Amino acid sequence: MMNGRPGHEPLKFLPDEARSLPPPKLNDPRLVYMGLLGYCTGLMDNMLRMRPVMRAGLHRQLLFVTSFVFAGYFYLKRQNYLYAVKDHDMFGYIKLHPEDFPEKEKKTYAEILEPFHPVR
Amino acid sequence: PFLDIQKKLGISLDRHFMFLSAEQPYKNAARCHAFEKEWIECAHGIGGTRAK
Amino acid sequence: TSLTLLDLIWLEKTIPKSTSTLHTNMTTLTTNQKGLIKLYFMSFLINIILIIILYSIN
Amino acid sequence: QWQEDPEPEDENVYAKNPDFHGYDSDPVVDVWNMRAVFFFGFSIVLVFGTTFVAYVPDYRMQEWARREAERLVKYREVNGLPIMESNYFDPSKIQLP
Amino acid sequence: LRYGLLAAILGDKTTKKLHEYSRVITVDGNICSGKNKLAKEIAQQLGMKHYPEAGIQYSSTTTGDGRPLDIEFSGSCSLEKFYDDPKSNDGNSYRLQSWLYASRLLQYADALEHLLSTGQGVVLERSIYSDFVFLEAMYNQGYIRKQCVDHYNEIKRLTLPEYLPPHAVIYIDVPVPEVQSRIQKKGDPHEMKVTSAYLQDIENAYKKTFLPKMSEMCEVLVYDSWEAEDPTKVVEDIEYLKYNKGPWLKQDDWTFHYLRMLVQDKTEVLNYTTIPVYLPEITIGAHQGSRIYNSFRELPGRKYAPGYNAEVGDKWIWLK
Amino acid sequence: MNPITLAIIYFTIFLGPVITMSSTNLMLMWVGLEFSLLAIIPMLINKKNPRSTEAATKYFVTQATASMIILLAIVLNYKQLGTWMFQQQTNGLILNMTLMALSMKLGLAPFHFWLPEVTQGIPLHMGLILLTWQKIAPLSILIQIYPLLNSTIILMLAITSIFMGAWGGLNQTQMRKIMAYSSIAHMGWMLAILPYNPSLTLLNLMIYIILTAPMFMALMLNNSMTINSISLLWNKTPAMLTMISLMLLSLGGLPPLTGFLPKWIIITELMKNNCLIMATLMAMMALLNLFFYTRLIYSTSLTMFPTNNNSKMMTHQTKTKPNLMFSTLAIMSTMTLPLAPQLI
Amino acid sequence: TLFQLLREHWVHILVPAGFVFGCYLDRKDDEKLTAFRNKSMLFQRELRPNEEVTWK
Amino acid sequence: MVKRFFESYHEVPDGTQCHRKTYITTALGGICGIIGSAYSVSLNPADSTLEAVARVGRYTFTAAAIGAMFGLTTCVSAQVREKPDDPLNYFIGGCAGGLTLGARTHSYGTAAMGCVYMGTAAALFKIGKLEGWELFPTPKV
Amino acid sequence: KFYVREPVNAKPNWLAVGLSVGASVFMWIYLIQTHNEDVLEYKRRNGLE
Amino acid sequence: DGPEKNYEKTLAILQIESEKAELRLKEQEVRRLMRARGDGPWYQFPTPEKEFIDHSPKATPDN
Amino acid sequence: MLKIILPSLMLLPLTWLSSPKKTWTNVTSYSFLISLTSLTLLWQTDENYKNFSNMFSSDPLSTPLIILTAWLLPLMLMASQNHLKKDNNVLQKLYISMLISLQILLIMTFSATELIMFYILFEATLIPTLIIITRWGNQTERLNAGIYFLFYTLIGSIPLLIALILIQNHVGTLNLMILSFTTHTLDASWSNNLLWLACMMAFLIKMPLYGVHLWLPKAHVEAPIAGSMILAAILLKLGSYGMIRISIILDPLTKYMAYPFILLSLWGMIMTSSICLRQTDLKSLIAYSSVSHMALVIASIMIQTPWSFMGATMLMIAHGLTSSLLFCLANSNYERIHSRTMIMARGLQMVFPLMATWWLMASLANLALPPSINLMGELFITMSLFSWSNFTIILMGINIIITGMYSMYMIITTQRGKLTNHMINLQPSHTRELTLMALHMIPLILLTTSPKLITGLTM
Amino acid sequence: MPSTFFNLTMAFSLSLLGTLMFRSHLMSTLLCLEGMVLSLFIMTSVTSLNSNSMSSMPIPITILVFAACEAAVGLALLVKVSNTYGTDYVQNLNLLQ
Amino acid sequence: ARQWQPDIEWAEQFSGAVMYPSKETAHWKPPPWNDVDI
Ligand SMILES: Nc1nc2c(ncn2[C@H]2C[C@H](O)[C@@H](COP(=O)(O)OP(=O)(O)OP(=O)(O)O)O2)c(=O)[nH]1
Ligand SMILES: [Mg+2]
Repeated sequence: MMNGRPGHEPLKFLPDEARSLPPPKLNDPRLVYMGLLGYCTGLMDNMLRMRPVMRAGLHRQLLFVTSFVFAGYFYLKRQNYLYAVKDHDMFGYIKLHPEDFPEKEKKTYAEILEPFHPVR
Repeated sequence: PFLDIQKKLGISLDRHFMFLSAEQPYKNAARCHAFEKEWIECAHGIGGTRAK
Repeated sequence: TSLTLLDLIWLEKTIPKSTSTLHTNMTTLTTNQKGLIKLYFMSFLINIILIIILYSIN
Repeated sequence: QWQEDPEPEDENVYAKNPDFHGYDSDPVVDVWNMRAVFFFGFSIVLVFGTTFVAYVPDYRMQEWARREAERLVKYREVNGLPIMESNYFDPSKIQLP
Repeated sequence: LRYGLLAAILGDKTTKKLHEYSRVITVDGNICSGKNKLAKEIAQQLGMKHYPEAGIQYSSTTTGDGRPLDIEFSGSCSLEKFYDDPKSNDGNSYRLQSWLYASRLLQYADALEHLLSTGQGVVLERSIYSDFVFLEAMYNQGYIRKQCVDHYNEIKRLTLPEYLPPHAVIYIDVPVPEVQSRIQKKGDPHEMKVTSAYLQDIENAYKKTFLPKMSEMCEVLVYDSWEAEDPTKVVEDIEYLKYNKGPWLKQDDWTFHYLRMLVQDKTEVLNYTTIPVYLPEITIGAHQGSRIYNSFRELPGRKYAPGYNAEVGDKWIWLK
Repeated sequence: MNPITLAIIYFTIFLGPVITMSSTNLMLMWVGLEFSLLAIIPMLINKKNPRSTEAATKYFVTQATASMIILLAIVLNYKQLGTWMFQQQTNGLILNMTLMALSMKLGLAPFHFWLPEVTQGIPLHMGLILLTWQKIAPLSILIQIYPLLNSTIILMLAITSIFMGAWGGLNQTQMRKIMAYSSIAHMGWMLAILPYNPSLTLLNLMIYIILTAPMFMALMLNNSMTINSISLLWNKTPAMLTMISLMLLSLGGLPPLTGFLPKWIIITELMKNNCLIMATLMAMMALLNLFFYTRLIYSTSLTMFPTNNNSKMMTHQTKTKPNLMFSTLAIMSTMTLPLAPQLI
Repeated sequence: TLFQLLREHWVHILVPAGFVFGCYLDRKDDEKLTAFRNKSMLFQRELRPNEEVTWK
Repeated sequence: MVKRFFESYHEVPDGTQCHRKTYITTALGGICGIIGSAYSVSLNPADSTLEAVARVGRYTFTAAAIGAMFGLTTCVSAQVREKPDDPLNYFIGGCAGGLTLGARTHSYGTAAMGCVYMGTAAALFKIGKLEGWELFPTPKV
Repeated sequence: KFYVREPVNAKPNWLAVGLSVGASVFMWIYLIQTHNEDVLEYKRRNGLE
Repeated sequence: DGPEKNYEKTLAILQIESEKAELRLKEQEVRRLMRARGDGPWYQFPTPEKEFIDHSPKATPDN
Repeated sequence: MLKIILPSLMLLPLTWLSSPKKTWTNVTSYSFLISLTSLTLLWQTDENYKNFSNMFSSDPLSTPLIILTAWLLPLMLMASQNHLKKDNNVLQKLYISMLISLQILLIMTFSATELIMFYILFEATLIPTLIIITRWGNQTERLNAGIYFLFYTLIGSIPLLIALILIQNHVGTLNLMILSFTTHTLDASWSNNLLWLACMMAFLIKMPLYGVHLWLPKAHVEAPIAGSMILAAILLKLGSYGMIRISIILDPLTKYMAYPFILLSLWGMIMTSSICLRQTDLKSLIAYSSVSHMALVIASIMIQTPWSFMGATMLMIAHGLTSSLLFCLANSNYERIHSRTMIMARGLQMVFPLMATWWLMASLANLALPPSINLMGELFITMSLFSWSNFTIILMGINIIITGMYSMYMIITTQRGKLTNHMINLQPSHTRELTLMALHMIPLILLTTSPKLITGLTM
Repeated sequence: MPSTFFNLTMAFSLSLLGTLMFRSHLMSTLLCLEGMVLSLFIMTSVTSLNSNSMSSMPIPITILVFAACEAAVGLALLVKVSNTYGTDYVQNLNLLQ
Repeated sequence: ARQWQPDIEWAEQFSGAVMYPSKETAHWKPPPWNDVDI
């Protein structure tokens, strides 16, 4: 699909149109969940290595939160680019084929006849 | 490819003997070389389902 | 009728433990191989013949 | 015989301390746990929540529906309309097949 | 840092560490045969490390706090309780013997770690290559059973041949009336209560099973009690031994590095002696094990990993 | 094992999937599959026990005859087309030869019988590199040829692998064999989705790798061989108990953990591709993965089993066998279902 | 002001802090769904000049 | 010619063409019994090739019996009820097939198991061919 | 002096602590300059400020 | 707040999810027609490369 | 909604970051404040349903269920206290964490705009209830009970996933009001009949009626009190909220697919009331009582009368509070005597005067008192089923006869009698247990006083 | 040409039947595997000769080198099997069940 | 009083070579823990 799309730079993480997308914010709930995941990574690693799970390994917890937020922001930018280019290819195909995707002029509820199914 | 590292680095390492109509030692053309050349240049980025 | 015969013994014999007995019998008829590679490769040959027959009917 | 500890006997907590309230066996923590769940559970949640429930206004639109039913029955009996028509939607507005 | 492959490739190879004064000596005998005095004199004269006889409380004074812990923490068995009631309905004999065999397995691991780390030799009184004779003397006296013998043989088959045999096996032999006379002259009121048939059984079991098992594969030097009392002749016969016939002369530096990888962490050392075989003598139940773990973690020094206990005084707990 | 041959064997087992995922010559990723076979074999035999040589020769004879069947498929592609890469106008017999050979090297259910016996004779850190890394590369050539794969043989292979991954784990109580069987059910899922959407094949491969690789690291952490040996975890290392419980139930695939999301997105693309009752049969026979994982979770972390007296030295001694990679792939598996669209 | 009392009574912050954060994130979600505002035919009113927004 | 010989199941409805209906259902049962007996012989071998071919004949006799009496009972249930467009004739034919399978293997519990399971599977196959379900669909979306 | 055997993590590895803290500080600085540069680049690219 | 906040918030939710329904059904029909014909960008299975054909004159005259 | 969801999510550092002496008092006081802030969903001044976000919606049928979740959390955390007075701190905090997480995802399941979010948090209950039952259960058969609970609910819930993804790829968005309003009638097709069975079988297992009722008494006599109260009082009826919310897709097919489930429901409720006449275990007797009271609302949502839906929702919250109080009394008797046989502990009114009054009020709300919501819900279900068919009232009359007989059989067995005098360890009733059944019963008395809140979706 | 290529396909189907069964030894199965090496060389060289695609002459020496190298790996694998057992047979290898 | 925990007779039913035995799986030896056969 995206491997076969034309104009695809091979093995490119962020192309030039991902800069044309709006970048995600740091207050976003996926990055908030990944900061919670980095803190839970430090808590689980300190619990297995038999540490005080809050007091000990604060630098490793800080690297876990920072590296999790960094990888999640970069992957969130790439996945936002992928869903945006899926929307662009679909809207371009809709603009290319209106005779293959016609507008559905739905009739009104006075005009149609829904069958009435009474329960008693 | 899956990891497209040959297209990423721009260097052909296994790609220069991929079909029958690739380049040959001392310029000796294979049988059906013109047929393979016209088949690839008629399937030149058309896609598989439209090209078949 | 209601406590022993229906709920304790026959709804338990029909819905959970019949599928438990069926899956127990299926696992004992599946994982009972002798560990020989000859028997494994004869089953491999039979299923390769099955894939060939499935292609020839398709 | 396998090495297992025997069954621990259920000692009388009322023989241990007389003001045992069902909580953890420290009596100060037990008494303040009772005061905390009584003041935070029985006092400010049941009574304040019953006050908030009883002073929710027009729950499931019943009081407005009674006042609009009184206004509508008064308007229909003033202008001479029947008090409920048989068909809700208008047959002039409808399109029959 | 720690002995990994990255530390091993820089030049921490054991062939530079090993020399002629780097041998594994075991000093062996019956009950009260002068082995601790001879081991202290052997390690003092050859400059080796005197690891003592590992008891029930070896691991508590070896790793962790260093204090010997209580009767139910690193125990659930007593040598005094075995000497009082050997045919026990609680199964005290297998709990003493299996805890002692795992304790001397940890002692053999720490001795091999010390030798392959600093290059200095080590002594090891009543090692794991001779620890089977106490269980088979218990079985020939009838204190334990045949399935107990097969489970200990399975434990020894898991734990023995991944290791290396000792270089020198000093045996101090002494007759059974002299064993009874020295165990009366020691004066312990519970170790006096052992039977002479147990000592005769471990003596002829030693002379018929262990010594053809060990003399055919590594160096065994035998000595009497009056000949091993004065230790200068013993350390000179240790020093002038050829050390030719043995399994220590065929492994290379990366075989020694994989031995140090198998030996240095104790979670693969002690794993094969706590394999699940549910014999009722050594099986701690679930409530007793949970109570002993949730009383073990409330001991000072053993709550967390070592170097991480803020209640004792391990500093720099904020950034580590 | 000197570090020179350790580095070359680890570089060759890294290299074979790399040349497989990089090259587009069909014989060149046969060459990568041959590198995978070659570099796995001395790792299989290097413990030098008599079961390891038996597992190594079982692995060699099965994977080598699958290498010869896919080499027949490459040579018949050379006869039919004159090129090397699989193009659209080729015969279905050659593609069936390729799918049969790659299901032999991958371990699907008409060919699965070597995989529990191969996994039984080997140590656990070879099961780490055989259960996850080895099966990237035959899956990656099978991703590369995804319009050419025939859906009848793909779905019958999927149904049999879901059925026999359900029906091989319940009778059999060893950990390496039971996770070979659960892995067989997981490639039943990622072979079910394969001609419809290979990005979800990559997704189920990535979720199964980050769900099986820290689980094999947790088996490596105590060398827990049997179900009773993983039941001794509460006295060996009790701190991993709820994390290995969440990883066990996630490898079974319950919400709100991550293993529901392969079943959910496979059911999503399958009902988009109009396949109703056969994906219904797959998701109904997926519950026996929770049968052996619920029996295994009752062994390790929901009932405290009887321990023994010599596990108190496992309480005594320190442990450094935990890795950082276990904790980060453990929580990156077990809490990522609220991140699932970014995980697509 | 005692350290033990502060360490054992800092835990009472969190559920009121969760209440404040929940009300803030609900009012942040209130700003997102404003594409229908003073445009439904039940409540299509002329805006009074003291306000620029009909509901907040 | 095997697949178009097997496609006489659907070109003529049940309640007609009963002899070759029973013949193609017995042929489907015989093909499944031949591959199941080949699986059983190649997996668990007997001590003799005579006992292996007796196991092959017993397995294909059991599978030809359940296929023949399943097709014949759904054909005579279509004869009695004179309705082709229902799944209950396939339900009662699958229950009679599972009853004959459990009568062959001599256990009434797995006779009831085979009755309810192959009646559910036969009603599912008839309901799929009635509503046009796809067993092995081509990838279109 | 409490433990009879000296632990491997009794003292913290200060190069590892400083490398971890400086990697997180550089990675946060790189993320905030990447987010500010991407916000300014998107405001340049869309034509609306 | 009033019922108008809940009503117009409900109308925004219904607008967003009804457009989500029309683009999910549109995405299914676009992907179905793209796998059927392959006119647009998606689902284009790869062809061999035009560049590696030797366009130099060869030793054989007609090939 | 997020002011109810997210401070319940912030109850996790309240559990894990406090002193072990103070976990119970901080978590119970702040969970009572969670119930006080979860009383905010009753601000319906109009029939427009409250939709706070695109994630979560408030429904008039779902709001007494949502106050019953947030009210059932401190009633479980009271009852676990002397149950866990001997266990250690990290297992105690893990029990409190699993209870709080079960409350969080039950709040989030009851606030569902979208039915696949409902399925995600509907099958997310299957982990922490299994953690409560198969770790802290006090008997041997808790492994079998957890396997029974897990696999009954998963073999129900797999074709629910199948039918939900099929309905979604048929018509578009699975949002509940979108698929309420834009939907069409279903044709009388056999694939639609299998779609009906596939989307209904999960809730038909989760509410116990015959064929598939048997996981409930195993996972009630092998549960603890918090697992038994959650499985008897809201988590069983999570599937009933699903059985309410599914049927708006597919209302034309229910009027002929309804009959075997109403049949199995009515004869299952007669036979389970008949089961409870001869039962040894008191927790099993309250469990099969919950099976009969769930077979009533299985018949009530298998009919689609609006009168039935009000009697259904009234029976939901009345059965939840009554069965939670009865299971708490069974846990109190189990706490005194360390057994659950009714025969071995009789005459308890002679030593417990006010626990006899709470026993009387719980079983005399199980026997359906007329101003209580039990006979209010059962009488409206009787009205709707007599509108369905005039010959059905003898079956439910036989059921109400035997429910009076098992309720006063349990009173006359375990409360009145000779006072078995071989028990020294009948210690007097705790202030915890007496205020726990007071905070059970006083919401039922106030719910009797104001029944406008409990009228459900349809009037 | 199609008679020669179909008889080479028959030789591969025969050697498939040979390596897919076991008579007494693993070594005759490895001889069948090396028969597959020889048959794939003859098939690849015949395909390259009649198509005259002489640029793909690196491929059959790569066939011979990789397949004979894995054949040599299996030959020393049988050496290690006979070293660790003393026997060689197919029925000897049932110890992994 | 106490909750039930597994005993020897509950732990030994998981201790076989296979869980559910048959007529042909009854001779299956339990494998060694070091994976070495004598
Ligand atoms: N049952 C049993 N007892 C053992 C085992 N290993 C050592 N013991 C006991 C035997 C004695 O009570 C004690 C060892 O005492 P020694 O023989 O070392 O004597 P002592 O400490 O006087 O030192 P010495 O030999 O005079 O240098 O430990 C064993 O494996 N099983
Ligand atoms: Mg001595």
